[PDB]
Amino acid sequence: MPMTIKRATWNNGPDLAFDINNKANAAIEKYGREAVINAALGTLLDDKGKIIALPSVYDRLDEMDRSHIASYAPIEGEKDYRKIVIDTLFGPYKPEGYISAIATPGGTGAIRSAIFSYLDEGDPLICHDYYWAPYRKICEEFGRNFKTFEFFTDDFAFNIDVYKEAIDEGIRDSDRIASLINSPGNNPTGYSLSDEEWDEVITFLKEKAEDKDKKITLIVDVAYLEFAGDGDQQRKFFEKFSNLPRNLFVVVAFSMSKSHTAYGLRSGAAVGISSSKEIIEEFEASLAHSARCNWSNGTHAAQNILIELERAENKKIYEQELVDLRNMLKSRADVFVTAAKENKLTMIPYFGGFFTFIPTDKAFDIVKDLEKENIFTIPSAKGIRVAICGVGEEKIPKLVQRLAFYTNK
Amino acid sequence: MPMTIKRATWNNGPDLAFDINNKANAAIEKYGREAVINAALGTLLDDKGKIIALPSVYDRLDEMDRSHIASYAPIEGEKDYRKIVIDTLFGPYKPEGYISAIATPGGTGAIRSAIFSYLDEGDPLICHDYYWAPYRKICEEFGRNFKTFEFFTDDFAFNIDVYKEAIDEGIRDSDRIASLINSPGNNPTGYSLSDEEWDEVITFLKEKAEDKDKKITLIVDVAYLEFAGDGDQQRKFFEKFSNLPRNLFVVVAFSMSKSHTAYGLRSGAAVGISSSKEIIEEFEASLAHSARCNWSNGTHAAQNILIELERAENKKIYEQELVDLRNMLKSRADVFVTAAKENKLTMIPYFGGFFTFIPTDKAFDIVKDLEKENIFTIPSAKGIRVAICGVGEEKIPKLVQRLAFYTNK
Ligand SMILES: Cc1ncc(COP(=O)(O)O)c(C=O)c1O
Ligand SMILES: Cc1ncc(COP(=O)(O)O)c(C=O)c1O
Repeated sequence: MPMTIKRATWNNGPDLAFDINNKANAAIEKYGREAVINAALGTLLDDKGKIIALPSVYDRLDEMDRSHIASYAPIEGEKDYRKIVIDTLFGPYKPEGYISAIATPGGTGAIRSAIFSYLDEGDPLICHDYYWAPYRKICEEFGRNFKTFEFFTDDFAFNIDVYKEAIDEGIRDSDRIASLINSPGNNPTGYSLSDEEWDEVITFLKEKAEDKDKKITLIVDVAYLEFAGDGDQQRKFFEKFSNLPRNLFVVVAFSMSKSHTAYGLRSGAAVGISSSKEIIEEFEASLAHSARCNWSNGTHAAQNILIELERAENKKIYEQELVDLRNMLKSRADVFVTAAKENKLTMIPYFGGFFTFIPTDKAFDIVKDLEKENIFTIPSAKGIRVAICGVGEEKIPKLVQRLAFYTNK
Repeated sequence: MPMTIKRATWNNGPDLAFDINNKANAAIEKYGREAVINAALGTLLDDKGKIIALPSVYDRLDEMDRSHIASYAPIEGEKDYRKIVIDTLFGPYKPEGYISAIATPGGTGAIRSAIFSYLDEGDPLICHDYYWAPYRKICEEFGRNFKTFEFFTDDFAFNIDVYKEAIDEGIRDSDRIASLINSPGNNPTGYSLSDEEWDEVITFLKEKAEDKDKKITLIVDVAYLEFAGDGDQQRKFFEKFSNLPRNLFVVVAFSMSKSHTAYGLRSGAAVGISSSKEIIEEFEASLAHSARCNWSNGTHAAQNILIELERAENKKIYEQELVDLRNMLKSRADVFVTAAKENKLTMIPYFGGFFTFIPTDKAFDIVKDLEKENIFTIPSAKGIRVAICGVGEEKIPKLVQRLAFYTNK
């Protein structure tokens, strides 16, 4: 006779990714660093396995007034933090409309809030075939309806055809639906929708919004934004959210976790776009309440970091440290993609993000075999996720070789 | 037609504390520090009106390795953080049975989680007449039923009689209920239930728990624990939670916000107490699923701060600093109570907390006059809340005299 309510009763299951990383660390503890290829979890590590913490982020925290760490942030976050999020996130491609950013605990807080506020119980969140688990978990936490569509065509492009069928089905069922896209730099695939795949996406939603009884919410998860190109090309798609119908709402989920190596500081934002002023003020009012009821207010130090980072002398230093980081990951991926070509290993085309993905049918058998050799990766029904963000350049050719051996027999 | 759902739409007006607080700052701007008595918000300020950030707390953050700040915290919180929460919170008074702690974004995190997991939709949260507003807000967010009972008797002791009839009413309309008690150091009143008053409560809920069709959850908000006695006497009541029937669960909402002057770091915990091992594991599973969906994980630096504060050499310094902070606060309450007596001002007996409370029915009218004299406090239907944590000893007499005059004329 459970004490918890049904919606809050969870029949466990082991934390798989938690288990794998435990094994990886144990292996490092037994065999030593260079013997292990630790590619489980999604955190940027230097070639020596140490977690990267950008000096141009943490030098600010060291320098910061005690009071800017101690005091409460406002419910919605610092007035300047809100403004800098919008400036930073969209760069030179801010969409035309009413835009507001409210602070959240990382990107997670933003995603949760969208799903809570813009979907009712029966209503569906339509998501891609390969996805970050918490999306489903959030739906299930709040009794919203998680629903997947096949991500890729046979050629590994956006399966826009099947995307349409799944949206059509959503609108056939509910007068309110939501569509979640995790791009650019999709976890787990590494895929990014092309600027022209985004065109096809937003043109179709505008079509479906014609029926003004329908309300549609697009949730874009951009956590990996700064890791999907030179910082400009991957922001270009934002312009396509300009002047959308009133019943087509966009919520971007911003996070400092990845872009600022500030995972443990839990600082992101939900950013809403609307061609209506009352819709956005309603966005603000709804999430202000949720913030007050769930976390109260964000990590103040982190918001102030982002503010101090927008200062000219600091902005410059951060820009280079980012470019350097951005590059380290990219050439790691370029070794990977080049090796995969040599070793005839089929992989979802890499466009950005912390991971490369190998589609397979024996995903759990293959990790089993690899773990015997001290190579650690994450399996799933779809295939193997490889945390390229954790493995230095030299260990990658071995990784791809042993990966292809087990995947192709 | 709103974009947000019925539950997420908030036709809600002005933020009252916010506004009062802006007014105070604008006044300080116009007339200057000494001319103004800013007794609005619950933050420990020194005699100069500036926030208090305990060196023993923030030195640890200063000396901490970046990796401990930057990296993700485990869902539940660091293994040692969870343990050290339980030890620190209960002191020598740890109740018997199974106990688990789960990191939350401040105390707010712990409270909402309890309300989500242990009340369903029709279900009542029975809370005292004078309450911190977000309790009601959370119920409304999640569709739980907020329900009040008259806190005090005419002599200003816990209204055990009315409390009983309120709980009786819950257990008559629903198979599942919850009691919320913010003690010791109740915001707004400053009241603490005595040990025998707690006895009267647990003994009564034990009687209700005899009906094994009914499930009851006691939520205790102990944010101001360290500011409600000499450290020891105020914790004694925790022993009353030992060996409670399977169907009487207890969630204690712990916070570093006040005790560690760490509000903007957002770090608390939800600590559960049960005689059943599976009730606890069920609790662990539920709050971990909630954490994953709502905030992903806690502010890692803050958890490590608590761990590092546990080192004997790092502990001595912190206690001696907490004693002063606690003693600076109490002697402010002494000056208040001494003045209130001599100015003939009826006030709810103060036992601990950040606020002293003047009961009155003209509270909104009184604070109009008071603001004209640069005296800022928070009005409610019940009276005036004086944030004694904000104002310095030497100003209290004036604040009390002028408070008495408008309350008594
Ligand atoms: C797609 C995606 N969104 C969000 C997050 C996490 O965001 P945050 O740490 O800011 O809560 C991650 C997890 O690493 C992710 O892969
Ligand atoms: C009764 C009570 N509980 C909880 C809190 C806040 O806890 P936290 O800031 O850690 O979320 C406060 C608000 O200041 C409070 O007065």
